[PDB]
Amino acid sequence: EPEWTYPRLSCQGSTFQKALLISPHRFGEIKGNSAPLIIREPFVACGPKECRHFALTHYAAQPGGYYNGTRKDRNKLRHLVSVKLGKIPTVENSIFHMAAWSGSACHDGREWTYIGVDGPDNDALVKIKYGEAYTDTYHSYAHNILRTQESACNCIGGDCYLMITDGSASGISKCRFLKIREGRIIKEILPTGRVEHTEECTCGFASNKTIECACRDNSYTAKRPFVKLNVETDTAEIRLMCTKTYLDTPRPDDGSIAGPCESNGDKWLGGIKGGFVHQRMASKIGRWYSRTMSKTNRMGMELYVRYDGDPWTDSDALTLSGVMVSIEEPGWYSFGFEIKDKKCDVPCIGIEMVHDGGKDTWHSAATAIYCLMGSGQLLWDTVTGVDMAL
Amino acid sequence: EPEWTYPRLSCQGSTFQKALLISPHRFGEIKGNSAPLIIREPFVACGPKECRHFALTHYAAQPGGYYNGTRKDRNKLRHLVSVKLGKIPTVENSIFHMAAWSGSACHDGREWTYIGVDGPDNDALVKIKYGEAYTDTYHSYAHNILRTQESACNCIGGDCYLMITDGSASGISKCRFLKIREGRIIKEILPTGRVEHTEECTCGFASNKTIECACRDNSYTAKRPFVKLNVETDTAEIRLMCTKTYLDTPRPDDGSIAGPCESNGDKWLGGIKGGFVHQRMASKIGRWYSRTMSKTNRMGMELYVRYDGDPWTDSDALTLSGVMVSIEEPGWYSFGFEIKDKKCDVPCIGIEMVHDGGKDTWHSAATAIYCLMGSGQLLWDTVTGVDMAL
Amino acid sequence: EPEWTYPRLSCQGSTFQKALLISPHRFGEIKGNSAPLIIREPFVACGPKECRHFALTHYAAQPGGYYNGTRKDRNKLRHLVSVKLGKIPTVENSIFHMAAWSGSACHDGREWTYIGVDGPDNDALVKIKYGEAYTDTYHSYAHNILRTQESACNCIGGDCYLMITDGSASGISKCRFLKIREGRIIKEILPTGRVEHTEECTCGFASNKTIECACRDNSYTAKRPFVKLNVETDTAEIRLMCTKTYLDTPRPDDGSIAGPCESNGDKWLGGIKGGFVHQRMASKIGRWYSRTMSKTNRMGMELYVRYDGDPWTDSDALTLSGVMVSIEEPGWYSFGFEIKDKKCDVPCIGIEMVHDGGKDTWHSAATAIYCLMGSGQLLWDTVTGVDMAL
Amino acid sequence: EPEWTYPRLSCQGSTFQKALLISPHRFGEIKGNSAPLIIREPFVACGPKECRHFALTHYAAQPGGYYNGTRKDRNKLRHLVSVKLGKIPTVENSIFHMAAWSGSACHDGREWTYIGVDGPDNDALVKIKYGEAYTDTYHSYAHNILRTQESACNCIGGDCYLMITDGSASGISKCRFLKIREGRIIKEILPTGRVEHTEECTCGFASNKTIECACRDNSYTAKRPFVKLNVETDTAEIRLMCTKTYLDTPRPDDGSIAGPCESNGDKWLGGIKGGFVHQRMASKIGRWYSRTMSKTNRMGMELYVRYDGDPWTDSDALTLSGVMVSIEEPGWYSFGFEIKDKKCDVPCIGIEMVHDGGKDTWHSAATAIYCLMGSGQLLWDTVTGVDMAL
Ligand SMILES: CCC(CC)C(=O)Nc1cc(C(=O)O)ccc1NC(C)=O
Ligand SMILES: CCC(CC)C(=O)Nc1cc(C(=O)O)ccc1NC(C)=O
Ligand SMILES: CCC(CC)C(=O)Nc1cc(C(=O)O)ccc1NC(C)=O
Ligand SMILES: CCC(CC)C(=O)Nc1cc(C(=O)O)ccc1NC(C)=O
Ligand SMILES: [Ca+2]
Ligand SMILES: [Ca+2]
Ligand SMILES: [Ca+2]
Ligand SMILES: [Ca+2]
Ligand SMILES: [Ca+2]
Ligand SMILES: [Ca+2]
Ligand SMILES: [Ca+2]
Ligand SMILES: [Ca+2]
Repeated sequence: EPEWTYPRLSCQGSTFQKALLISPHRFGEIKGNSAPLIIREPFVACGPKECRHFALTHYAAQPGGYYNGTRKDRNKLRHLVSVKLGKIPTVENSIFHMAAWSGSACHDGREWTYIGVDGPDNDALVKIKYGEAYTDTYHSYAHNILRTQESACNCIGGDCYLMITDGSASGISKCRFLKIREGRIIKEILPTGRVEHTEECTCGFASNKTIECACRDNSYTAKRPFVKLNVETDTAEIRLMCTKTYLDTPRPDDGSIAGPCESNGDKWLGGIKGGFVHQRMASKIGRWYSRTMSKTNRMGMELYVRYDGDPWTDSDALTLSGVMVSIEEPGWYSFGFEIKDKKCDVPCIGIEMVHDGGKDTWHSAATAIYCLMGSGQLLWDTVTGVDMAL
Repeated sequence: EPEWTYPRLSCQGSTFQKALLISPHRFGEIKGNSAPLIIREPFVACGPKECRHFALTHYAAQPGGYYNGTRKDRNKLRHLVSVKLGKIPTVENSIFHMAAWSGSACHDGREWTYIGVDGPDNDALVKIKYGEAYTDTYHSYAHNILRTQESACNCIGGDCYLMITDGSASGISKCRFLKIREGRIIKEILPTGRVEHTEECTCGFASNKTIECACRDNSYTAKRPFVKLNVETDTAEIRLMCTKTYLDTPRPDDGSIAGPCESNGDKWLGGIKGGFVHQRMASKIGRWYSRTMSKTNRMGMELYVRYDGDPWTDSDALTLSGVMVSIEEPGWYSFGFEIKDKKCDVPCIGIEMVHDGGKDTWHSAATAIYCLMGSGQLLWDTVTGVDMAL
Repeated sequence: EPEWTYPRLSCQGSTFQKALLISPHRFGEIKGNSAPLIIREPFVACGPKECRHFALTHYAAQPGGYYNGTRKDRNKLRHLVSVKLGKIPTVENSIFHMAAWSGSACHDGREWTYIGVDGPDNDALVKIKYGEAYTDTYHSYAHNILRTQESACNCIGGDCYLMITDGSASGISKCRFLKIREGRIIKEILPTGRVEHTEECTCGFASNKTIECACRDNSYTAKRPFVKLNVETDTAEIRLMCTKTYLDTPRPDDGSIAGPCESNGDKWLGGIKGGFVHQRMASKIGRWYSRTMSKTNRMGMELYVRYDGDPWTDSDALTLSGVMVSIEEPGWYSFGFEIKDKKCDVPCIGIEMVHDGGKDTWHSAATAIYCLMGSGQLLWDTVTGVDMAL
Repeated sequence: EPEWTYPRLSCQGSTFQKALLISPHRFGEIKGNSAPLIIREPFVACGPKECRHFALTHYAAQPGGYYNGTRKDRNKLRHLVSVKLGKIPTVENSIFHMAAWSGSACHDGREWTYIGVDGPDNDALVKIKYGEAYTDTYHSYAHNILRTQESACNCIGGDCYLMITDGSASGISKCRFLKIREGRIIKEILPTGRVEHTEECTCGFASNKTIECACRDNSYTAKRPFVKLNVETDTAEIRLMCTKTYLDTPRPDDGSIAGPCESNGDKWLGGIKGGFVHQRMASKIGRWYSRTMSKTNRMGMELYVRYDGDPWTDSDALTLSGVMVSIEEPGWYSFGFEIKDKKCDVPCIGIEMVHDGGKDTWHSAATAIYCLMGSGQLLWDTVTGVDMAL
C-alpha cells in the first residue's frame, strides 16, 4: 500500500547543468543495426523510484520505409510510447501504451496514469489509462482538435491535474483542467481570466496548494498565458506573463510590447511549448523558464530564472541563467519535471531537439536534460551529434 | 500465497474506443533492422497485474527466408509465443512457451496456464503447462485435428475452463470442455443440445456461475453456436444464436434465414473466430460481439451490442455499436479478454489484422485493441499502416 | 532465507512428448536482422522458479565473420552463456558467466553455481562460480584436457555433485566427483569399479540418497559406463550397463556383444553424451535413456524406458518409447534435467541438434525438449527447420 | 532499509585466473546485426548483489557512421553508460547515466552513486548522481581538465571516497579526495607529501580504516604515486612506490632508477591507469598490481603480487604472478574491484583491451577480467579475438 505523492522542497542548489542527452538517431545510420523510433513531443515524468521518457512515435523506425507523414502530428498510427530514462527508445526497448497523437503522464506515487488523445479532428477524445486498464475518457467540447499538455501532469494526494484544450489554432482555445484520481475524472475546472487561448501547458507545483503553468498562445501574443491552479478550492484563473523577457516564439525585441501587463501586443502568429519548473525553498520560490535563442526560429535554448514575485504583474526581465543549446542546434519543445531524491525534489528542464530535414525525409527528435545541481553557473551546452544524411 | 481470481463487475462505461494497435510489421522493412515474428491467431489474456499478447509464430521473422508455409496452420515448427501487452513481439522480445499450432492461455490469478496443441493430424494432443512445468495432456477423441479455443481460457477460484474440439472441418465437430486446476485436467464436460459443430470458441464469464461462448460452425450455418457453461453443476448445452445479425462469415443478408431460431439456413461453408465479451452490471448484462463488415470476405470489423435477453431465443438484431475497422483493411479473428483494474474488470475486444499477400510471400498479422471506456460512441477506426512491399 | 533443494517424486505421467524447440538459427539468415549466438554442448538446468538454457558459445554470431574454429571445442574465446528457457539465445539476450570450453550448472535451491573449464590442454582448470563471485577451482590431475559433465550438476541439501575427468580420449580417463557447497569444493570422491574411461556424465537423482549417471566411454566400449553415487557415504563405483540396447554411438547390432555384463566388446572408438533421467515413483523407478537412431552416425534420437532393475546387471533390452528425432535430422548430445512444479518434479530430456555443414561454415545447434506429460505414447518428432544456406 | 557496505576479509585463495572476457566488437562485423557501443575507460563496480560494467561511450556504435573523434577523449557527446556484468554493452542493452568524459561509480551498499565529468576544458565540473537524482557537483580548481579516477570509488558506512584532479598533463596536477554521502559532498581532503602529479587513481580498501591508491604520474616519473587515505582522520598523504618493479608505462629497465625511494628518475613523459587491488587476510595483506609487458608500449599485461610491507619504502621487486595478456594483444587501462560473495570479498583486476587501428577508423575496447580463485598459478591468458577489418 504505497503512499500518495506530494511536492516537496527542491534539493539544495543554485544553477542548472547539462545532465543527460538521449540522441536515439545517433544509431539510425543506414550502415547501423539499430531501430530507433521516429518520435516527437517527448517529455519526462518521474515516480518515486524511476523516471520515464515518453514520446509520440509515428510507429516507424530509422532506418525505415515510412518517413512520409512523420512531419504531420495527427494520424491513426501515432502512439504514446515510453522507456526508462537512460535507455535509447528503440522498437524493442519501448512500450506502447495507447494510440494517441497528443498526451501526458504522471505518477500519483502509487501507479502510472497515461493520457492519450486521438479520434477525428472535429471530435477527438481524451483517454485515461491507470496502469494496464483503460479507465475513462473526456470528449471534445469546442470540437476543434482536442489536445493536451504534451508534458507530465501533476498529482498530489492521489489527485492528478491535467490541462486539455479544444479550439482553433488561429482563434479561441479556452482550456480546461481535469481532476483525475485512480484514472477517473472526478471534476473539471473551468479557468477564468484571460482565456481566449491557452494550450500545451507546462504545469508544475509551486506549492502543496498551488500549481502554476507556463502555457502557449498561438494566435494573440508572444507573451505566455500563465495559469495559477488552486488545488485547494479547485479553481483556476489565467493572466499573461508581464515580463519583458517574452518566452514564446516568435516574439519581438524583449520589452518591445508597450502598454500594461495584459497587453497582447502584435499577434505574432504561432507559439511553442516552453519549459518551466519550480524550485521551492523554505521561504523563497524560484521559477525557471526556457525559450529559444532565435526569436523567430526554433533554434537554441537559453535558461532564465526569477525568484519570487508575481509573474502576472512583474514587468522585470528574467535573469539569463545560461545557454542550454546554441542557435546552431535545433531547440523545440521544452518541458519541466522533477526527479524525486531521498527527501527533496530535483527540478529539471528537458529540451526536444527535433532533427528536421524537410518533409521528404524522416522527422525525429533527441532529448536534452538539464537539472539543478550545485552552485556556480551553467557550464556546457548540448548538441545532438546527429547527421541526417546517414 | 496470492488469491484465486474471479470475474467481477465491469468498470463504468457505455461505449468502446480504439485503445491500442500492435503492428509488428511496421518495422520489418528490408531496409529496417528489426526482427518481428511472423504469427497468426493472436489473442490477449490478462492476469491481476499484467496483460500478455499471445500468438502462434511460424518460427520465422520478417525480413526472413522462411516465408514458405507461413500461410499453413499446422506444422512441426509452430510455437505459442507471448510478450507483455504493449511490446512489439520480436525474436528477442518474445518468449516461446511450447511447440503448438493451436492454443490458449489464462491466469488463475496465481499462475499462468498455457495450452498448446500439436502432434499428427489424426492424433493431435493438448498440452497443459502450468508456469514452467509441463503438467498434463488430452488426446484426440474424434481423431480429426484436435484444436482449441484460439483465445484466452477462463479461470474462477482456481478452476480454468477450456473448449477443445475434434472433428471434420466440413462435418461433425462436437466440442468438449476441460476443467483444469494447477495444470491438471480434473474433469471433462460433454456439452448437450446442438453439438454437430462448435469450435474456436470465444468464452467469457457472464457471471460467477455462468460462462458463455460465441463459437464457430464451419459447415452448417452462418449462425454462431452459443455455449452456456454452468460452472456450478459443470454442465454445458449449445444452441444457435437467434439474432438476425448473423456474426459468422460468410453469411447471407441479415435476417434472411427464415424459420425458427434453431434454423441452420444454408450451409455457407466456412466461418471465423468471432470476438465476444461480457459487460456485467449490478442488474444488467451487456454482450459485445464483433463481425466483419463484408459478409463474404474477412475485411473490416464492426461492433455490436445487446443488453440482457437470451441469445438462444432473441430474434432481435444486435445494436450496431460502431466500426472498429473499415472494409479497406483486413479483419480476421476477433477475441475477447478483460483487463483487471483496481476493483472492476475492463471488457475488451481485440482484432487480428492479417497481412495476407498471397502464398508466395510472408503471412503475418497486427493486433488491434478496443476497450470499454467512458460514454459516447466509438470515435475512430484502426488501420495496420503496413505496406507488404517493403 | 530460501530452503535447500531436494529431489522429489516425479509428476504423474507415463510418456514423453515434444514440448519445446529452440532453433536460434531460424533467424540468422543473411537477410535477417538477428544475432543468434554460435554455440554447442547446450543443456538445461532448473531452479525452484526458473529454468535456464546454458551453452558454450564460440563468442560469435550468425550472420557473422568468425565461423572459423567454431567446429573446434577448445579455445581462449569460448564462454558459458545462458538465457531463461524459452528465449532465443542472442548476443543481447544471453549473459556470459565465464570463459570456458567445458561446463555445467546447477541450483542448490538458493543460488546458481556455475562450473567452467579452460586453461592449457595439459593443465586445464575447473572454476566454480557461486552467483556473481568466483569461489573456487580444481586442477587437472591426469594432465589431459580436464573436462566436465556438459550438463546440469545435482544439488541436495546444499550439496552439489559434479563429475569431472582428466585423461586421454583414446585411453584412460578415470573420472572424479566434486562435492560442492556455496561454491567451494568440500570433498572429492574417487570412484571404484570399472573406471578406465568415464566422461560427459549425465547424472540425476534416483533417490534422496542415490545419484546415477549414464556416462560416456570413448575408447573401450559402445556400452555406457554407469555410475551410482551414494550421497550418504559419499562414495561411487562404476560398472557397465548390461542391456543389449547399447546407448553409445557408434555401436554394433543390439545384443551383439557376447560375454557377460562387464564385457567391453569391440572398442568402437568414440562415443557421445547421452540423455538419461529418472522418474521416481512411490515404489517404482523409471529410467529414461536417449540414443541416436543411426548406430554409426549422430542422426535421429529415440527414447527408451526401463522401470526398476539394476542397469549394472540387467541384460534385458530397453523398452523403445518413441522417436524424438528422425534419421534425417541431426541428433547429437542428449541431456537430462527436471523442471520443478508445485509439489513434484517433471523429468525431461533435451537433445542438441547440431547444424553441421562442414568446417568451412558456421557450426551451431538447436535444442529440442521432450518431457514427461500424461499417458499415451510419444506422438510427434522434432525438426530444426534450419537451412544452412541462408 | 539495507545496510551500509564495509570492506571485509577477501575470500580464501592464492592466485588469479582468467574469469571473463567481454569483447563487444566480436559482434560488430559489417555482415553482423549487432550494435555494440564504441567505448573506452571501462571499469567494474560491484554492489551487494550485482556487478556492473561501466564505460565511456562516444555515443556511437559499430558498425556505425561516427567513427571520427572516437579516439579523442573529451567532447559534448560522451556518456557514462553501464550494463550488468556479463551482458554485451549494446545500444539497447546499456543505460546512459549522464553526459561525461571522465567518471567513476560505487555502491554504498544501499544505492548507486555515479560521478561524471564534463564541461569546458578550463572549467570542467564533477557531477554526482545518487540513483536517479542529480545530487551535487564540484568545480575545477586548477582550471585544467578536471578529471576523475576512471574506476570504482570506495564506500564505507555510507561514506564514499573519490579522487579527482585538476592540472596540466605535462606539469602539476595536485589531486583531491571528495567524501561523499547520499550523493552530496560532505568534505574535501587535500593530500600532503609528494603531490606534484597524481591522477587516474586506482583506489581500494586495505582495511576498514585505510584506503590505498596506486595512481598515475604523467610527467615526472615512471614510478607510481601511492596514496594512503585514512578514513578515520580523513587525511591523505602521497609518496612514490619504492619498488624496482616500476608499474607505469613507459618505464626504464626495472631497478634502473638510482637514488632513494623518493627519486623520480627520468621524466619518461606519459603514464597509464594501473590495476591494483587488496587481498585482506586476518594477519596478512596482499597487494596485487598490473602493468603492461612492453615497457614502452601498451601491449600485454602481467600480474604482480607483494604481501605486507610498505609500498612507500620497500625497494624489493614485486613477485611476478603471471601473464594476463601477451605482448601481441593490447593492454591498456587496468583497474581493480571486489565482487561481494556470501561472507567474503573477491578481489579482481580488469584490463581494458583497446582495439586501436588508427584515427581513421573506430576506436573501442574489450574488457578482460581476472579474479582470485583457489591456489596454483595463473594458467591462461586473454585475447580479444577481434579483427578490426570486419
Ligand atoms: C499546428 C497544429 C495546432 C493544433 C490546433 C497546434 O498548435 N498544435 C500542435 C503544434 C505543434 C508544433 O507547432 O510544432 C506540434 C503538435 C501540436 N499538437 C497537435 C495535436 O497537433
Ligand atoms: C481450415 C482448417 C480447419 C481445421 C479443421 C479450421 O477450421 N481451423 C482453422 C481455421 C483457420 C482459418 O479459417 O483461418 C485458421 C486456423 C485453424 N486452426 C487449425 C488448427 O488449423
Ligand atoms: C574429441 C575431444 C575429446 C576430449 C579429450 C572428447 O571426447 N571431448 C569432447 C567431444 C566432443 C564431441 O565428440 O563432439 C565435444 C566436446 C568435447 N569436449 C572437449 C572438452 O573437447
Ligand atoms: C592526454 C590527456 C590527459 C588529460 C590532462 C590525460 O592524461 N588524461 C587521459 C589520458 C588517457 C590516455 O593516456 O589514454 C585517456 C583519458 C584521459 N582522460 C581525459 C579526461 O582526457
Ligand atoms: Ca532488440
Ligand atoms: Ca504565441
Ligand atoms: Ca534485440
Ligand atoms: Ca459458418
Ligand atoms: Ca537486441
Ligand atoms: Ca564408446
Ligand atoms: Ca535490441
Ligand atoms: Ca609516468
